[PDB]
Parts: sequence; C-alpha cells; structure tokens
Amino acid sequence: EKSQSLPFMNRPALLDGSMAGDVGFDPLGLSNIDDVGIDLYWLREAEVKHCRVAMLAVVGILQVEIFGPAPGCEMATDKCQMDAFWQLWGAHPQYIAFGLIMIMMIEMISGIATTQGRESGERAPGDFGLDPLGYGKGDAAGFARLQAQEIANGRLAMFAAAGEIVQGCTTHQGALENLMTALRDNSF
Amino acid sequence: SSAKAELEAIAKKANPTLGYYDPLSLADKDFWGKGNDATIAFLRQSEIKHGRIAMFAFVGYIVQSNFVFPWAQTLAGAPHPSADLSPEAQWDAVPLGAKWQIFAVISALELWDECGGGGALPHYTKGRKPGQYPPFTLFRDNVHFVLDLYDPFGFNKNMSEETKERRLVSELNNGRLAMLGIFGFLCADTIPGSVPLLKDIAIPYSGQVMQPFEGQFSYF
Amino acid sequence: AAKDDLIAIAEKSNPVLKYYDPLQLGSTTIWGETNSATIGFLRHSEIKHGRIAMAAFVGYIVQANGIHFPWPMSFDGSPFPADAGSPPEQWDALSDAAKWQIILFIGFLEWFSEAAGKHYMRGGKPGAFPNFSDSDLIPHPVPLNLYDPFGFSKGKTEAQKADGLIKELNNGRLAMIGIMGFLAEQKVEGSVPLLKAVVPHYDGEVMAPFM
Amino acid sequence: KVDEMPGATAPLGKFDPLNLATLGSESTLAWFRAAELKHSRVAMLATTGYLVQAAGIHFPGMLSSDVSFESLSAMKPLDAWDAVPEGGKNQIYFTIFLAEFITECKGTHYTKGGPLPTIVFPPIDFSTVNPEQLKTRQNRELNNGRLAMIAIMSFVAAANIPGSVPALAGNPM
Amino acid sequence: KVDEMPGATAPLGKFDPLNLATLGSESTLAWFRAAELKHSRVAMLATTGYLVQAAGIHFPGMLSSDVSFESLSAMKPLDAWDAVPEGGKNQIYFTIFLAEFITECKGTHYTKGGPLPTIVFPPIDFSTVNPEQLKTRQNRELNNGRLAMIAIMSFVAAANIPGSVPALAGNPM
Ligand code: CLA
Ligand code: CLA
Ligand SMILES: CC(=O)O[C@H]1CC(C)(C)C(=C=C/C(C)=C/C=C/C(C)=C/C=C/C=C(C)/C=C/C=C(\C)C(=O)C[C@@]23O[C@]2(C)C[C@@H](O)CC3(C)C)[C@](C)(O)C1
Ligand SMILES: CC1=C(C#C/C(C)=C/C=C/C(C)=C/C=C/C=C(C)/C=C/C=C(C)/C=C/[C@@]23O[C@]2(C)C[C@@H](O)CC3(C)C)C(C)(C)C[C@H](O)C1
Ligand SMILES: CCCCCCCCCCCCO[C@@H]1O[C@H](CO)[C@@H](O[C@H]2O[C@H](CO)[C@@H](O)[C@H](O)[C@H]2O)[C@H](O)[C@H]1O
Repeated sequence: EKSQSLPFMNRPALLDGSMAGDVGFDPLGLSNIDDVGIDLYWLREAEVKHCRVAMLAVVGILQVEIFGPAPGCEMATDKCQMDAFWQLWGAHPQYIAFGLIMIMMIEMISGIATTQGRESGERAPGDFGLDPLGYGKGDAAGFARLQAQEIANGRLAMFAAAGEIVQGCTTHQGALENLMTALRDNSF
Repeated sequence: SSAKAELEAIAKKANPTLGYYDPLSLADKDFWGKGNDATIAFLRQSEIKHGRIAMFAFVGYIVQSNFVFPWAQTLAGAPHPSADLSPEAQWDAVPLGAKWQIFAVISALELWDECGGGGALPHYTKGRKPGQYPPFTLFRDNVHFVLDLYDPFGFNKNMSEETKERRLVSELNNGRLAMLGIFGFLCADTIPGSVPLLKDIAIPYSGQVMQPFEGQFSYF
Repeated sequence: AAKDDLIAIAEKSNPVLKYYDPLQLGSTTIWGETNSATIGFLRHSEIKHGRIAMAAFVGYIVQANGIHFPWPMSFDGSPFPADAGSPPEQWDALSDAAKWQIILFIGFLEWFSEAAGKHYMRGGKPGAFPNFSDSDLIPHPVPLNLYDPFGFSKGKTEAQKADGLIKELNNGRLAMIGIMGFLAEQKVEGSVPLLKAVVPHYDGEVMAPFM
Repeated sequence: KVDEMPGATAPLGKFDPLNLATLGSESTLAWFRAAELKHSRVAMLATTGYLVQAAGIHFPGMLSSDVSFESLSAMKPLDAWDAVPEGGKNQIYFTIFLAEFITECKGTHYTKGGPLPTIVFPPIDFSTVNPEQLKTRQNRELNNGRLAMIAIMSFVAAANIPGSVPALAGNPM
Repeated sequence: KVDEMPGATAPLGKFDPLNLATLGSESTLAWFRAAELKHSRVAMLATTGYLVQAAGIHFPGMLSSDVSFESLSAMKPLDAWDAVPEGGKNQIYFTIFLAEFITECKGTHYTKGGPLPTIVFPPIDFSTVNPEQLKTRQNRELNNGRLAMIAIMSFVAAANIPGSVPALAGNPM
C-alpha cells in the first residue's frame, strides 16, 4: 500500500516488486507512461544500459590514471578523462572510430530487440542472453542476488561516472587528484 | 536479635557494673549493605585485632627501650639500631629491604584468617568465633612443617567452655588497656608534657608515626 | 564436562585457591565455537606458554655462563656469537639465514600439532604431541619422536600421569614469571629488588626478531 | 502534625503564639521543620566555631601556599574570612553545594513525608535506634540549635555594637 | 522503570528532575541510554588521553615521515591535532567510521531491544558472566564516564579561560 522508500505516499501501481532494486521509488509516476513509444519496459532497458556504461566508465577512468595507458600509447598527461581523449584522437583516430561503428552496429540491433521484446513478452529487460560462465544454471536465490548486485552497483556507478566527467572538466585534474585535494582542504 | 544478645552478654561479663556501653549504637545494622550479623562480627573481630596488635606493641616497646641485640643486622657494614633512643625512631633506623620483607610477611600471614584456611572454617560472620584462626592445616600437610601460629608446642588442648570465657574476656579488657596504653607512650614521645608520671621520654620526637618509610621512600 | 575438568585440575594444584578466574575468561567461546571446544584452547595455550618459559629458563642460564657450542656454525666460518656475552644480545647478532630457520623449524613443529592426530578442540587432551610414525603426511620416517624418544614414561601408571601434568602446570606457571622477571631487569633497572646487577642494560626491543 | 512533634519540650510545650504552623498546609510545616533543623546545625557549628578560633587552637602548618595559619594570632574570628584565599573558600561552598543535592534528591522529599536531611559522607545505618530514645535526641538536637541561633546573633552584635551585651562586652574577641 | 537499571546508583537513585525518560517512547529511552554509554567511552578515553602525554609518555620513533613525536615536548595536548598529518588523521576516522557500522548493523538494533555497541575488532565471546556481577560493572562503566564527561569539559575550559578553575589553573598544560 505504501512505498518502501517514500513511506508517506502510496506505492506506484505498476511497481510490482518483481524487478531487482524495486523499493517503490517513483514519486512522479514515470512507470505509468504509455505514450510516445516508451514505458516501464523501455525505462528499465534504459536504466540497465545506463548502469552498464557507467560501471565500465568508472573502471576505465581509474585504469589509465593508476597504471597509465595500454602498451602502444604514449605522451601521458594530467587527467585521463578528457585530456587523453582529444590527445589520442589527434594521435591515431582509427581505433576510436572503429569502435564507434562497431557500437553503432550493436545498438541498431539491440534497439530492434527492445521493440521486438515488448510486443512478445519473452525478452527480459536487460537480457541479451550473455552468460558464458553459467552463473544462472545455479541457485535461483543465488542468481536473484546477482541481479540485485548488478543494479545496486550500477546505480552507484552512475553518480560516480557523471561525477568523474564533470569534475574532470571543471578542475582539469585527475579523479584521485581531486579526492586528495578535497582531503587537504577539509583537513578538519 | 541473637547477635545483639551475644554482644550484650560478653559486655556484662567484662564489666557488670557499667554493663553495656553503647554511645553510638552502631552495632545494630548495616555499613556495606551486608547484614546486622555481617556488621557486629566484623566489629567484634576488629576490636579483637586492635588489642592483639596493641599488647604485642606494649611488650615490643619496652624491650626496644631496654636491651637490644648486638652481633649484626645486615650483610655489609651491619650497624645495629640504637639502644637507648626512642623505639619509634628505631623503626626509622631499620634499613629498606628489611622492612619490605616484614610487611610482605604480615600481608600473607594475616590473610589466612580471611579465607578461613582453604575453607573448612568460614569467614568472620558465622561459624567461627571472632578472632579464631584456621590452624595452618592446609599448608602443613602438602609441603613442609611451619608448626602453628599462636600455638608452637600446644599445651592449650583441654579447657572447659566456662573456663575459656574468663580467657575470652582477658583478650578484650587487657587489650582495651593496651590500646590506650600505647597512646600514652606515643603522645608523650612527640609533644612535651601530656602524660602524668612518665618523664622517661627520649628527648626528640619520632617523626610521622604513620610512616613505614621515612628514609629514601617518600611519596610526592 | 570441560568445566568440571578445569575446576578439578586447578583444585589438585592447590587446596586453597581452588578455581581462580577474576577476568572470567574461562567462560568465552572465542571465535564462536562451543564452550567445551574453547576451554581446550585456553588450556592448550597455558601449557604451550609454560613449556617455552621452562625451556627458556634453562636456556637463559646456559647462554650466560659460556657453555656455548665450541665450533663455527656457518660454512664460511664465523663462530657462535657468545662475544656479545648476554642472552638478548646473543640472539641479536645472528645471520640472515639462522634466525629464520630456527623459527621455520618450530613452524613445522607448531603446525604438525594440528594435523596428524586428534585436535584438542575436538576432544583429546591439551599439549599432547602426536608421534611422527603414526601419521602418513610425511614423506620419510624420522628415527625418534619429539617427546620422550627413549620411551621411559610408558611404564608409569595413570595416577603418575595426571599428577605429572599438574607438576608441569605449576612449574610452567613459575617459569613464565621467571622469564618476564628477567625481561624487566634488562629494560628497567631495579624493576625487581633481588638482582642488583647481573644484567647489562641494552635498549634493544627484544620483542622484535628482525631489527 | 503540630502534636507528637520533636521540639515540643516541657517549659513551653507547643510554642506558637502567632499561629504559624496553621498558616499553610502540612507540606508547609514540613518545610519549616527542616528549616529549623538546618538553621540549628549551621548555628551550632558557627557558635562552637566562634569560641574556638578565639582561644588559639591553631592547626599546625600552612593553610595555603603563603597564607598559613597566622589568621588566629591577631584577627577576630568574625574576620579571617577574606584572609582565607578564593580557591580555599571555593571548595568549601562546593562540598556544601554537593551536600545540598543528596538532601534534595532522595526517593521521597521530606515535604511529601520523606526523611529529614541525613549525613552525606559515611551514612552507616542510622536511627534504627529505639524510637522512644530517638524522640529525646531530636529534642536535644533542636534545643541546642535554638540556643545557638540566639548565641551566634549575640556574637555578631558584640562585634558590631560595643556595649550591646553586658557580661560579654568585657571579652577580647 | 528508570530506577531499576544500570546507571541508577545509591546517592541519587533515579536522577531525572525534568522528566526526560518519559519524554518519548521506550525506543526513545534506549537511544539516550546508548548515547550516554557512547558519550562515556569517548570522554573516558579523552580525559585519560589528556593526562598521559601531558606528562611526557612519548612513543619512541617517528609518527610519520618527518613529523615525528616532537608533538609532546612542547605543544599542549589540546594541540598536536593539526600537527598530526592528514593521512594520519584520516585512518583514525575511517577505523571509527567502520566501527560505527557493526554497531548499527546487528541482527536487532538496540532501540528495538537489541544489544548495545560491542567490541568491533577483537570479539571475545562476553555472554557468560554472572548477571548479578554484570549489573555492578555497568554502573561502574557509566559513573566513570559521567565523571569523565565533566572532566573533559574542565580541561577545555582551563585551556580557553585562565582562572576558570581554581585548583587546576596552577597547572602547566
Ligand atoms: C574525605 C573526607 C570527608 C568529606 C569529603 C566529607 C564530606 C561531607 N560531609 Mg563528612 N564526615 C567525615 C569526612 C568527610 N566528609 C568523617 C570522617 C565523618 C565521621 C563519620 C563525617 C561525618 C559527617 C556528618 C555528621 C555530616 C557530614 C556532612 C558532610 C557533607 C557536607 C559537609 C562538608 O562540607 O564536609 C566537608 C569537609 C569535612 C571537612 C571535614 C572532614 C574531613 C575528614 C577530617 C577527613 C579525614 C578522615 C579520614 C577519612 C579518616 C582516617 C582513616 C582513613 C584512612 C579512612 C559533605 C558531603 C554533613 C551532611 O549532612 O552530609 C555529608 C553532616 O552533617 N560529615
Ligand atoms: C575491610 C573490607 C573487607 C570486608 C568487608 C571483607 C569481607 C569479606 N572477605 Mg575480605 N579481604 C579484604 C577486605 C575485606 N574483606 C582485604 C583487604 C583482603 C586482602 C586483599 C581480603 C581478602 C580476602 C580473601 C582472600 C577472602 C576474603 C573473604 C571475605 C568474606 C568472609 C565472608 C564470606 O566468605 O562471604 C562470602 C563472600 C562474599 C559475600 C563476597 C564474594 C561473593 C562471591 C563472588 C559470590 C557469592 C557466592 C556465595 C553466595 C557466597 C560464597 C560461597 C563460598 C563457598 C564461595 C567477606 C565477604 C573470603 C571470601 O569471600 O570467601 C569466598 C576469602 O576467601 N577476603
Ligand atoms: C664442515 C661442515 O660443513 O660442517 C658444519 C656445518 C654447519 C652448518 C656450519 C654446522 C652447523 C651449525 C648448526 C647445524 C647449527 C644448528 C643449530 C640448531 C639445530 C639450532 C636449534 C635450535 C632449536 C630450538 C631453538 C628449539 C626450540 C624449541 C622450542 C622453542 C620449543 O619449545 C618447541 C616445543 O616443541 C615443544 C617441545 C612442544 C610443543 O607443544 C610446543 C613447542 C613447539 C613450542 C656445523 C655443526 O658447524 C658443521
Ligand atoms: C531506427 C530505430 C531506432 C532508433 C534510433 C535511433 C534514433 C538511434 C539513435 C541513437 C543515438 C543518436 C545515439 C547517440 C548517442 C550519443 C552518445 C553516446 C554521445 C556520447 C558522448 C559522450 C560520452 C561525450 C561527448 C563529448 O561531448 C562531450 C560531452 C564533451 C565534448 O567536449 C567532447 C566529447 C566527445 C568528450 C529505435 C529507437 C531502436 C526504434 C527501431 O527499433 C529502430
Ligand atoms: C536553555 C533555554 C531555557 C529554557 C528551559 C525550558 C525548560 C524546558 C521545560 C521542561 C519540560 C520538559 O519535560 C518534559 O515535558 C513534557 C511535556 O510537558 C513531558 O511530556 C511527557 O510527559 C507528560 C506528562 O507531564 C505527558 O503529558 C506527555 O504525553 C509526555 O510526552 C515529559 O514527561 C517531560 O520529560
């Protein structure tokens, strides 16, 4: 009857309790929309993709700052987020637009699958069937934990990824550089 | 009030004229929240302990004023304490490590009353009379022979329960004399002119008569 | 029942002072094991603490007199450092290959006591060392065991066994105090007032193996 | 109640001409009762603390670091109050400030029928003392305080107005 | 029942004049309970952590790479806070930050009737001891903290306002 996360208000009607991470947090009623080609199925497919991109982006920033670039790249610089990106583009832009076309082929097909996956309810939101390791032929209670840990880490990574981009473009220093700077100023 | 009536009976047998002297009646209740029985037999054992030390300090005071030992105190040098001089300051002339062995001996020897001697005789509230003593007979049949405290060769075996009570009260009233006996010696030897007929004072004072260590071990 | 047993054995070491536990550590469950498994830990500890101090007492005397082994230990030729002439400094001045292998030796001996037999937290009795020949987790059989290799104690009856452990407990308790008492004289002058001067001072932090 | 009250002795009995015990409630009379109980104990210690401090009893040694017990050789006992230093005067009040708390923080406050103010240091166990002979003592405690409340006012008036008290003005104070 | 519990000792009993234990629900009183339990343990470590090193106890060696334990020879113990470096002052908080979690993440919180904050790193089992003797210890634990909460406020007020505390102002700090 009442939202677990907003206990002063009613729980939204379509937030059944079945998806991982569902604590009934939707105060504005966005799960209710069924117009302009988007709904709870499209919003969940959006969220899981935002999760995944942001989880990779945090490790990708921390990788080439702690350990530097991959072998075959040079002229390392202050921040690894923007300063290296325009630098590599100017250095050798072939591998970076190789990927942009390869992502483009993957996205056009995953977008067809999302529209085909809602018309016939046999594609789980987020599910591309990628389980080469077999986590999921195991315990259903243990696999339901893996579903919630993907969402919980992915939600936290969205703030961290959007964090490291914006304070990279603001301070023009590295992300671990910004953490040690903030440690110095609020030394307390 | 059985414990009260035991205190009243022995106070009549000590002085039937004056009877029951209670100018503070603190022998009918609790100090530590432990019992009227726990209070009286603690005070009975107390006054018993105060007079036993007192008598042992009157005899010890006279002999140290009188002839005292020759032949050496310690290993190196061996100056014996003074012969005529005040016993109260003969205590201060005792060396350092001599004293610490005395107090360590007094700590463990007196402790044997408290446990009752490995049990077999309870603590001073019940069972034992106040001032009794578990006769060493846990330590003596396991390691060696230390004889016994207050009965080295014991000829004190066979007495009537009526005849012990005359000697039970010889412990109190002599010690009640021996508590105020010492104070007359011990007020005389620090301040001039308070004692009636005792002008045999050693001519300076003693120096903090509540000090085990006046020399070389002082607190800050 | 692992509690009546601890009371009864401390009773047989002392008529008076039967079961002594002011901090009430004899009631814990350690990590989370059953109380009975734990009391075995507290016992097996106290024995093992009492066994080394008994061994370090006799060791401390032999280090001091000069009954050092008369040869050099290393292949290159430097002798045993009794030159420093004092038992903590004698353990200071060793090599980068002797101080290890003594700990590494004992580290096999400590370890072998868990495996190769019934563990003390699962019954058994504390301080009971299992024989090398009875277990299979060793490639080659050594000739003699660790405790009593010549087999004297098997002729002694059971009443001289439990009475023998209690004589080891109290002597183990006395020797822990003797080693500590030798430590305090080393680092604090006049820490105990019996030994006026037999120890050199040496502020050397002996609780550290590798300086 | 007015009757069966300690403090009513033989030569006057119930001494209340202006009817002050009737003036409030029962809780009012209990306040005046332990007032006079406390007024007594302060005046008994101040009257006795005036007679000595005037004959030269003189604690040996030093009161504080430089203001040692020369306060008795010359100054009157009404004086030697500013001679006591501030840190010495302070701990006196604060031991009193603590002692007024246990007095107030009992299980039942005395105007609600609870017990009178008892000793803070060393309580032991108290007036389990034969309540017939207890009533005789609380008459003895209050009457000595009644006399001491008058006497400490005599000692002040002699120190301010010379000749205000006949057989007491010829006394060096 | 406020009188029958750890913290209600002899000289005051139930000490609540302004009725704060009644002010909320039973969950409210359990919050204040373990507040005073935690306020005690911080103040007991800060009062003691002040006396010692005001006397020169002095860890041998180096605190950090160049800011070694010269913080005791001269600066007051209220100081040597900014002298401790930031990475040293950081680990302290984070060991605390971690210790505040197990305190909160127990099977039953304490305001729901669960156990009070237990030792975070060495968890010796403490379940076994005689609960009669246990009640005497939790009175000892809180009363020493009550005294230490006052004492650490004395130590701050002496370091800010000289002469704010009589027999304590003549102390080099
Ligand atoms: C540590 C000493 C000490 C302290 C701090 C107190 C404190 C207090 N007493 Mg007190 N008292 C003491 C000793 C002490 N007493 C002794 C030994 C007795 C005899 C049993 C009493 C009998 C007593 C009565 C009858 C009354 C108080 C009262 C009070 C309170 C207010 C009066 C005041 O300011 O006294 C503070 C100052 C005192 C100066 C003087 C006494 C200090 C003595 C001389 C210390 C030396 C005694 C020593 C401990 C004994 C030696 C043996 C030792 C090794 C154990 C206060 C809380 C009053 C009250 O209502 O509540 C307590 C009250 O009416 N006291
Ligand atoms: C002046 C203060 C003072 C007071 C009032 C006491 C009072 C007591 N001491 Mg004690 N003692 C003191 C100072 C004092 N001592 C000092 C300064 C020392 C030297 C450090 C000792 C050393 C000492 C020893 C070595 C022993 C005592 C014992 C006793 C007790 C005799 C009665 C008894 O056994 O009750 C029973 C005990 C109590 C009520 C307190 C302990 C309660 C235990 C923890 C649990 C209760 C179990 C059960 C209900 C009662 C005990 C049964 C018994 C078979 C174990 C009694 C409580 C004996 C004792 O307590 O026997 C067990 C004992 O063996 N004392
Ligand atoms: C020409 C040529 O090459 O020859 C040269 C070669 C070389 C190498 C130079 C030589 C040498 C020098 C050598 C070999 C030096 C060897 C030194 C050696 C062998 C030193 C042992 C220490 C043992 C210790 C400390 C044991 C402690 C034992 C301890 C602390 C215990 O209490 C064990 C205990 O276990 C019990 C009893 C029961 C258990 O419940 C509990 C534990 C585990 C705690 C020679 C001899 O010169 C010859
Ligand atoms: C046709 C079709 C479909 C479709 C479709 C459509 C319209 C697909 C189109 C998708 C589209 C248009 C996807 C854009 C992505 C842009 C990205 C990721 C930009 C990243 C940019 C990033 C991460 C940062 C960029 C920077 O600029 C920043 C912020 C700072 C600058 O200094 C420079 C840089 C570069 C650093 C459906 C919907 C599936 C339905 C049907 O089924 C089939
Ligand atoms: C520093 C600024 C100076 C301002 C100081 C002002 C003093 C504060 C006023 C003290 C009152 C607080 O004390 C608190 O009062 C509230 C409401 O009256 C009481 O409220 C509680 O008990 C009362 C009974 O009186 C119930 O009716 C009520 O249901 C319950 O919540 C609490 O039992 C009491 O703990």
